Amino acid sequence: EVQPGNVTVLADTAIRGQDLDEARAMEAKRKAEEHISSSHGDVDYAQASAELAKAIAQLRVIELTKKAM
Amino acid sequence: RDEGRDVLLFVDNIYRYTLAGTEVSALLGRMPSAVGYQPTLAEEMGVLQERITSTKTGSITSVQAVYVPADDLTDPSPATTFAHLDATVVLSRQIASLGIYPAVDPLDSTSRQLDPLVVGQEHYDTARGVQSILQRYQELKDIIAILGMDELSEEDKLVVARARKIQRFLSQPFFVAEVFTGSPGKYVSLKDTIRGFKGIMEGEYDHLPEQAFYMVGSIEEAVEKAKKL
Repeated sequence: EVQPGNVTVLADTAIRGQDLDEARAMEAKRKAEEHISSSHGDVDYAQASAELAKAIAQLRVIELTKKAM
Repeated sequence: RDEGRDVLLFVDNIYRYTLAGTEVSALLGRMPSAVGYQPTLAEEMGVLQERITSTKTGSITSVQAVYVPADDLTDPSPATTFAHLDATVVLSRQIASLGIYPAVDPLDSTSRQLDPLVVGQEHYDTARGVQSILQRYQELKDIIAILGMDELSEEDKLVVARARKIQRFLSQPFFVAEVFTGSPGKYVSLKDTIRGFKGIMEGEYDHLPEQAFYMVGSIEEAVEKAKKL
């Protein structure tokens, strides 16, 4: 886009096209028709949420103390 | 040992020794102490344990089953025992459940003798290595459940495959176990073992499936079973 005293290039982040797009769309539709796991990148959250899960688990803690709920 | 020969001695239960000694002190009228044990528990264990040694003439080595009440190492029974052990082989009820029947935890089993200048470098190195790799797998195990196996780097999912293998390798069919499993038991040397674990982690036998290492002598047999596969 060139205009009076300014020109900007609005770049695509990946090669676009009706062929490549319908490919990504069909994929998105498919992944929804079949609940299936997929890893998010975060490992810091992974092994931490796991340790947290094991450490929290099987504690009779809420029973040992006398708490209302 | 007086005759000058290197004999072994298997006391079946160090626990029932101290515990039986507790009953004696009890009805004998002595004042109880830690957890009701005899007020002499230390000395009783002291003399039983102290004559078991390597004299100038001969030697008497001992392996004794130390039962742990409530799986509590603070209980006086296994507590006073620890001071005398040169090595400790911890077995695991859960390891056994999963099928491995020389059911020992390699990570917690120790030996006051497992240093390099005592047992050679090769031994101490491959020993620590098995320990190291078994450990790393434990850490990897967490991310493998949460975000699956596909997340491990090629090198990591290689460590896990290689570790998985050595796990089964250090299990083996005992000879006295045939009444149970029916398979033939097998004796393995110290040099076959080291030669096995060192290689299996360096690691030559990557091309064969885990099951080859399940219940076998040296990997020489594992590679054979691997052909039948």
